[PDB]
Amino acid sequence: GNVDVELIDKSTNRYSVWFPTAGWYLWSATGLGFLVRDEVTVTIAFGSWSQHLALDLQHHEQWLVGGPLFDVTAEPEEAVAEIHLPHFISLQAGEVDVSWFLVAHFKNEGMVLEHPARVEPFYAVLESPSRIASGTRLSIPITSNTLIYYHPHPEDIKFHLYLVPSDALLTKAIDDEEDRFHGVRLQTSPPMEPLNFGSSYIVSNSANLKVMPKELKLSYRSPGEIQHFSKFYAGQMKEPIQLEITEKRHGTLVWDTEVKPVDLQLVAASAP
Amino acid sequence: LIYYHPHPEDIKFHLYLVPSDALLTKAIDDEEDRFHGVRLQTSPPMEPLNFGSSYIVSNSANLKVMPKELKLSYRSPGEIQHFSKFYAGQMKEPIQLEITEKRHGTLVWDTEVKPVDLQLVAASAPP
Amino acid sequence: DDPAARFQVQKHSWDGLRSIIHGSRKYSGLIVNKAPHDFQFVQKTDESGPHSHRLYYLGMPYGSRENSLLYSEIPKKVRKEALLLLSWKQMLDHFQATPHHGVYSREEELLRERKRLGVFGITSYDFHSESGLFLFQASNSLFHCRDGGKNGFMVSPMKPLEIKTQCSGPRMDPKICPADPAFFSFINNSDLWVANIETGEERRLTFCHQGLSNVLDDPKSAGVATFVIQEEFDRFTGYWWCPTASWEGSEGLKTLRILYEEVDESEVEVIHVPSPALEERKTDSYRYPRTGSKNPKIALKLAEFQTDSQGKIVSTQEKELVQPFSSLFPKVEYIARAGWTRDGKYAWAMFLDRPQQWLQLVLLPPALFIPSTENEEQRLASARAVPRNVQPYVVYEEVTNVWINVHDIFYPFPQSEGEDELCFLRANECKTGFCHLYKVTAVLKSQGYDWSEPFSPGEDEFKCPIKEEIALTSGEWEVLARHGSKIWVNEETKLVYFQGTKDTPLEHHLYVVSYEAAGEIVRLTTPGFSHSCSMSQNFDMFVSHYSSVSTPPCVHVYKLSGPDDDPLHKQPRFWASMMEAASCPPDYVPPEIFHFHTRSDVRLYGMIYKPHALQPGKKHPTVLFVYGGPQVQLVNNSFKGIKYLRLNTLASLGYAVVVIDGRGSCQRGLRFEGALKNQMGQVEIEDQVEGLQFVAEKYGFIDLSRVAIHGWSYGGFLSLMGLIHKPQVFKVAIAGAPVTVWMAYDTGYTERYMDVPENNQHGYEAGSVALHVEKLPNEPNRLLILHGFLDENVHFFHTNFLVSQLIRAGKPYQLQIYPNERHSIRCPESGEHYEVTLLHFLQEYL
Amino acid sequence: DDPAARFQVQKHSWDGLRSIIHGSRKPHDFQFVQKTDESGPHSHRLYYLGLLYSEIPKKVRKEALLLLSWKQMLITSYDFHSESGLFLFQASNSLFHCRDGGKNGFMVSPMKPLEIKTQCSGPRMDPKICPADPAFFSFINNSDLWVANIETGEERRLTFCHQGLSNVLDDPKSAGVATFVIQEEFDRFTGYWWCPTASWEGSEGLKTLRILYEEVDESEVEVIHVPSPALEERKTDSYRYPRTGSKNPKIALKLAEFQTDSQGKIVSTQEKELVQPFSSLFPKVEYIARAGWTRDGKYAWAMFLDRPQQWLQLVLLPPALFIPSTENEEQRLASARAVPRNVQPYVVYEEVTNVWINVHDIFYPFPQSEGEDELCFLRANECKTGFCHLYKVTAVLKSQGYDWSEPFSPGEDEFKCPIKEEIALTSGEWEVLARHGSKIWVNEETKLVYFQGTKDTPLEHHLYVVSYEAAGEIVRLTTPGFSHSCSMSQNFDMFVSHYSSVSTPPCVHVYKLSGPDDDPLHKQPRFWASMMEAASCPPDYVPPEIFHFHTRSDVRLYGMIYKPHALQPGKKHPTVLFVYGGPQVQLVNNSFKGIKYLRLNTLASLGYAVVVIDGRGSCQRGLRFEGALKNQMGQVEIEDQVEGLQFVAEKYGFIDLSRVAIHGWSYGGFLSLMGLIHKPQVFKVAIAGAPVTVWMAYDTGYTERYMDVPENNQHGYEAGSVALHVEKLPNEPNRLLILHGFLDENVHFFHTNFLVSQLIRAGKPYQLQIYPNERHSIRCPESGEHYEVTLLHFLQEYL
Repeated sequence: GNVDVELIDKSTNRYSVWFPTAGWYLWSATGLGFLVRDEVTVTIAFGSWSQHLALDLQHHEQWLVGGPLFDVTAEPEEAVAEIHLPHFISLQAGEVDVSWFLVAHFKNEGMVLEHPARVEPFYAVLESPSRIASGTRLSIPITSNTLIYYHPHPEDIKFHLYLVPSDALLTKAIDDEEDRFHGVRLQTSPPMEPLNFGSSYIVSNSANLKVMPKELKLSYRSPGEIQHFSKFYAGQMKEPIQLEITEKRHGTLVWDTEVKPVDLQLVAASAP
Repeated sequence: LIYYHPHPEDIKFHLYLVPSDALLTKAIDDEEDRFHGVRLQTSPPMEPLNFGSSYIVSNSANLKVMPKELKLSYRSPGEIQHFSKFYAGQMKEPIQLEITEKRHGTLVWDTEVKPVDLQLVAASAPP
Repeated sequence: DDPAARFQVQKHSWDGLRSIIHGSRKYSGLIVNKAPHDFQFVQKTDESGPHSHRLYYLGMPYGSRENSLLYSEIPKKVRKEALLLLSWKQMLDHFQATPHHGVYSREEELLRERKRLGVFGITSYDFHSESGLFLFQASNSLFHCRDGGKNGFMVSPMKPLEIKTQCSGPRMDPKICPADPAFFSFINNSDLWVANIETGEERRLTFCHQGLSNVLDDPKSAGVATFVIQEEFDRFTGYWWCPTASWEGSEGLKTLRILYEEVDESEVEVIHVPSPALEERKTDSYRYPRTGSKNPKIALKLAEFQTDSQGKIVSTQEKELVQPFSSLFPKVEYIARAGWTRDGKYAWAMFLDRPQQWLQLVLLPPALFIPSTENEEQRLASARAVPRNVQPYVVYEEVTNVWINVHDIFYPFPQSEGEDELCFLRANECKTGFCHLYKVTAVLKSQGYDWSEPFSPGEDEFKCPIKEEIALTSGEWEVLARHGSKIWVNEETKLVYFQGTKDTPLEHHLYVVSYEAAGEIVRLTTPGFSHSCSMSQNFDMFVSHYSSVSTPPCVHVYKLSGPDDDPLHKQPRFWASMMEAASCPPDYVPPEIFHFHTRSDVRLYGMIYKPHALQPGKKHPTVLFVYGGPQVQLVNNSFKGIKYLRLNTLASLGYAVVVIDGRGSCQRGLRFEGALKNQMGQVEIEDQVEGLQFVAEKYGFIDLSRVAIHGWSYGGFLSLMGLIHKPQVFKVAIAGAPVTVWMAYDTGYTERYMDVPENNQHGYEAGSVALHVEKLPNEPNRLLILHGFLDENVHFFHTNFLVSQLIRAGKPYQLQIYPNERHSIRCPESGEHYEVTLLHFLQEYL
Repeated sequence: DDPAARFQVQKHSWDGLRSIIHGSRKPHDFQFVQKTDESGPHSHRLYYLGLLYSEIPKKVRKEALLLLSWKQMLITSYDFHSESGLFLFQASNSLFHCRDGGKNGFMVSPMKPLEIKTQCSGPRMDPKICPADPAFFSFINNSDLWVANIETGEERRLTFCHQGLSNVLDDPKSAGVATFVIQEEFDRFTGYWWCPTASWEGSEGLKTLRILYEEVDESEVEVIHVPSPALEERKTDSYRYPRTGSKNPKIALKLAEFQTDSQGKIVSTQEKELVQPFSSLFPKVEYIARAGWTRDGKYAWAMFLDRPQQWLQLVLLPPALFIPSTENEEQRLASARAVPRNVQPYVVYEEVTNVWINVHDIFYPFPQSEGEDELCFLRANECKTGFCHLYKVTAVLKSQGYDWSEPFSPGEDEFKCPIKEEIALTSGEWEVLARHGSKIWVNEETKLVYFQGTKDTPLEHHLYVVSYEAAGEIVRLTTPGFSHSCSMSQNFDMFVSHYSSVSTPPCVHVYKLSGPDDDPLHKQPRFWASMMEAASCPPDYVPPEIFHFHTRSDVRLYGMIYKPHALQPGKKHPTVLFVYGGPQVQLVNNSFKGIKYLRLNTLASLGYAVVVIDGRGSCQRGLRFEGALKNQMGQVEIEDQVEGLQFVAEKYGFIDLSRVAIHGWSYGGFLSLMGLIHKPQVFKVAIAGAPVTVWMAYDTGYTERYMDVPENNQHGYEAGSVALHVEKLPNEPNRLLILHGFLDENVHFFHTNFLVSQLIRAGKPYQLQIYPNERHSIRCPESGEHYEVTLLHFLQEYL
């Protein structure tokens, strides 16, 4: 079932988690499947990709990053047998190879890149770790960075201010701590988060998506783009104005380099 | 000449007679933003929300800020650099002087023919 | 000739062309990286720590814009199936190692033009192993730090200690004393100084320079390599520490020698070249030796000093050879190289003749240098005092009919087994035609010289007889010795690691051989790439910074591993990686290397860049890029995207780009290079034309009506030879920095290849393009001359005399100046202008 | 736009253009001397350069064009002494002399000139014969004043400030020469001036002979290296070039005297110096524009000038004001007591202005024999009314009485004389020619002063006469409709005039003033004989049409145009606006340009409209006209040129406004670059030859006169410094051709270099052409042929 957390330091976001015995033990609040064999006192933190790379591989466009970074330390020697580590990049047969996936490890050595054995549609596996900053995901595409094809999920906020709803459209890839602390950064314009998901189709990186509701209001910043950044940042949001207490809103995310769309969402103002 | 993830933010305050902004084009990291967001508050603005730059910017290159209309415009060449915590960043602190509604700003490079940021802000919800 | 079947390049606007060149360099912030170099492996010796070595090197991780000292941690055991890539930890505490706006002093800036240093920051550093001392040059000053000697191996970076001085001026060329690491030495205002780390005390050793006025009135320098040496003998040092310390046994005093080169450039022609500060409107004088004109008058000298146990330079002493240098070594014009044997017994020096057809290696034992004082009776006194047996030993004497190539490979062995019969590893290209290693044993038997009386040595005076001269390598390929290549000699396993072109001339590979018994040459590097390698001091692992034409350059660390009883076949296993292959961009189509044969049936290599989005049928216009001169091989299997990205930009606009390494290119043997001897400029262009004609026959997109020839330095000279003797072949000619009169170029280069000008005058005139302007085309707009105004190497006079003779013959030209650029266009803005000018000129007028 | 109502120039090959330029190219310094034989045929002999002579007859025949043959007597500048008849000139490596009709007779067959040997190592610069003693002459050798004697052959050094040790960077004091900035901005080519009369000390028999010279200490002046003509040796020459804002050479006036026995030997010698330092006696004095002596020899005059060049003053320096110069300070005090307390320098005249001083070499002193104070002279003064006008000035030489041993600081009006009168001999909206080696001729018997001026029109230089006693009326002597350069006899009975018009080539006619002697103003000039005639005007050459127009500010500017040959009305031809535009040069005047401006006719013969405009800021139209460029150099003139183009567009129907080239050398290139910056929509291309791209690099004398100082006028230095405005140059190519002579000492290669530097840094295209063997103007015919064919090609292809 659900497992508890102990917050040691909020600045570095460090969690102490108790593990009773053997089991699968998926924890979906970050996406860690800690396939364990005994009682494990595990420590997990949040890592930023900016400070751990060689500073050349963010801008190397044969070197796509996947997943978020974790500082996972646990008991070694088959106490934690398998790591099912959360990444985001999609799994179809064309233009994605299993061999292109890599799992890093950030020691005082530097980076240790090992291949994973199997690749799950949401997770990637690390086998028998021997350990800090271990939750890692890299990729070497033999072709360019712009064709590796996994889609963000939209995340929308309608907030009531001077009796006028300001909207907030966010199009970032699915990283749970990134999404959550993006909302915590968004707490300064205090948000309410309904449950609507734009996981219908796929889109690559370097993608210019235009946004439109089908009915037209004060439209701001239509040709947005698809990019990924650190844990603490500001992504390319959209901030239109509703100006009224109307109920119905239909947003649409559609490409520019080709005619096809990627997302059509229906949202009401029943809970502003 | 390594490219950086930009932080554009124009931090606003409704003062008693002349409201004041503060335009920042400053590259991201955690400690630099955490320095700036509390240490600008001694001459108090309040932190807004605006559009982070979609395209990627390079260092040692002067940028140009154009508002669509006139404002208090000194020190218009903007430069990007990475200091420590203690030193004051290369800032803009314009004053929009009144209670007018909307404001449009654009970032244009020196040697490019293309912009990098097209930001808009409204004073309809002033701090 | 169908005019609808000839590809017309899209006429871009100038601002469009700027947009294109900038878009060519928008990924150059990553790929142009200054990949790490100058490695120093250091052991840790714990048997309980994790790391086997610490690798020290220069590098730019692009956390800073400057080249700085860094280190890596080499582990004791890596995981299998793992590409481990090392973090580049910083040696220093993130300071600024460059002056404001990238400027330098006059001595610092002139050094980087000789070394072709386009990178800012710590470009050269010195290291002393067991003390762990790092002596380097930063913004305008000397700095130091230490890592794991008597101190430990730190994990955070520390700030480097400043070395303060009372001296006014830059402190050029620092070297740590190997025998005593507390002491070091540098050049200050063309005089040799010596200092100490802990106490801070300095001491001048030579007093030939005084800082009066310009170089026309204070002509004596010491411990420096002059222009032509730095320029033509890739030597940028003129002093060499003695690696061991002698003990005079007076009371406790520890002697420390330095060999230095005194140079009298009084009789050398002075030329004025404009200064970079154009506003101030002065020139700088340069002692630039023309061909025909006199070279500097050289001499070797020994500078000793002594030290207490506390480390203070109590005494000092200049010493000079017991006979004059010019008289002891007649017909010797140039000191190519010099140094010391490891034990300190002899100071070696490579001498050279003015035609440079006559090389000879000499050993100068420190007792051969008597003191120097003005009184001729004290001079006679110590001339009597020098032992009769002590002499200079000419160990090796290379004589050739074309020219000597300077190979820095000497390597002496210890002599403690029967203390004569010197054994060394000497490279000799003149013998078989190809640079090959040899083990040579010469016989140092004293003939007995009355050193007080002055005598004239004969033609074979100090020449030692050779016991044996085993050839460690043989074939139609060369061992890399020039251009900062070197050999690494493990004397424990009796192996010598060298670089060579055995597999193909297009690929530099690391080979190893046994020097005691050389039968089998074992390659250590992977084929399909060209490699710049560097071995460890304990010879258990090396680095290779390698690339091929397709892949961008990577830097991998290999580890020799295997049975110890057979070290020759020790298997290099990839241990860890430093730098990876950069992004090959989608607008960058990597070129294809080819070869072909001449009518004289000699194999020439060439490159071609394909026109992007090639359509079969269309005859594209062709830019024959060319250097063509010696010491440069354009065509090789290594990444061209770094330095020759512009050629791909032309290709991406639709130009066929052809590159031909005709006769006279390096790394193909002496007989191949020697086809330009006495007719420089006349055979290279013929090879380039034939290379064009081959590419025209092989590939179906070469428009012979639209051919551009283009090149810098020597190539622009060839571009002008192309437009002079091949006007129907070449439509236009973009000549960058051309050498238009060989009578004006300096001795070291020009005399080596053509002759002394009164000996050969017919070929100077024939291959001086400025004397053949009458043959340049009368119709306009075919010739674009590019030149950097501040060029001390190929002076603006060359372009000026060309433009002069074009005016006098009534011939048109276009011309472009780079007022702030010396020889290679270093400012990115200025390079962007250069390329947009090249694209515009071809777009409109080819 | 009409697609076929615009003339297209025939695109010629380069060799075609050479064929056109080659097919295009397929006397002065007059000295009258009388004979007075009373039986021969010729009254005088006219001596001139062409050295030659003519025979002027006593009476020519009517209705016969008399043309004198150019006979050989035996050289660009010579010196002459009338009575003994000495002709001293400089040959290739040596000095020469000859004589005509003194104690000897008038030669008819040619005689070889006697050679003067020397002990000097180096050339003998600046030869001048002593007026008091024709046996003696003087010259400069290795930047020091020497003196010699013809008959004995013996020479003698007079100054000892330059030792010739090395180049000029370590041995900077010179004597008897004019430095660079004086030579090129104050038009002085000598730095020593003989006293015209000899004083007698009366010890035994010694004949004293003074010389005024200018000492210069240019140690604190910037040294610049400029490439030597001999390019192979690859060395430069140092030049003490005073940069604008920086310090000028440190000047002083000094007397080098010597004495002579009757047999003619320099027995003694003596350097002499002022009782105070020069810098202290004359504070804020920067430049000696001109200097000399009064005709009797009593006082030595000098025109001083300040750093803004807005304060000129004439000063008289009596020889007793100069004590001998020695290092020992007690002998110095000794002769400070020895100088008379009464005698002191008299600042006779002082021009002060808000615009700038133009240096006028018109002073002329009168005899002071009536009441030996109160010097009366004829001084040109432009600052009063705005136009250069002659004046008679009578000052008051009253001694204040100075203790010259004790030092002091003079006040701003300390040595200034009070003036008796300042009659203006001319007045109007025109000026008297004073600069550029023009001069006045003063008949002191008939009380008349003959000058040149522009009273009819600025386009025509005419000889005028007025009385200096009664300024009644100005009488013209030259034929109208032409412009004349004239030269009088010393006996004032006949003159030469070298004259021309816009249509006719140069002619040289000799006129003779003739009439009743009682009324000297109204002598009628009658044509006596002609020396050189108007040559064959070629049918390839159509002379330009002069026009004038008014600005929107209602200022009249003049201009020329060369029409395209074989004009078809309707067709709009491309137009080359040739320009200089800057001061001291008036391009448009009624005079033949075919010698220097043949290229403009070649352009016309290809079909280009050639326009030439004298905007406001040009010379020979007064100070207010010239002064529109004060502190705004580059900002007003191009506007005047644009307005002139646009006016000519309405008048003449053959200017295509889309196809406009601006082209000029020196300033004509600085403006071409200003044209391309501030009027890019007007000017399509710009052929800028030798342009001044940065005024902060130019010399003091020019730049400071107009833009006064960079620390003061920084806004205007940046605004009119064209090299700092390269961002406004066109991004598109083929619009800008920069030409520059590599050896240029005047507008240095730094200017073109800094322009090319800033073009590269701003990412802007340019074409460029070098002249490796040419200093400022294109002198070599091969280089001029290349220059013109490059100009024709550039216009053919890119205009």
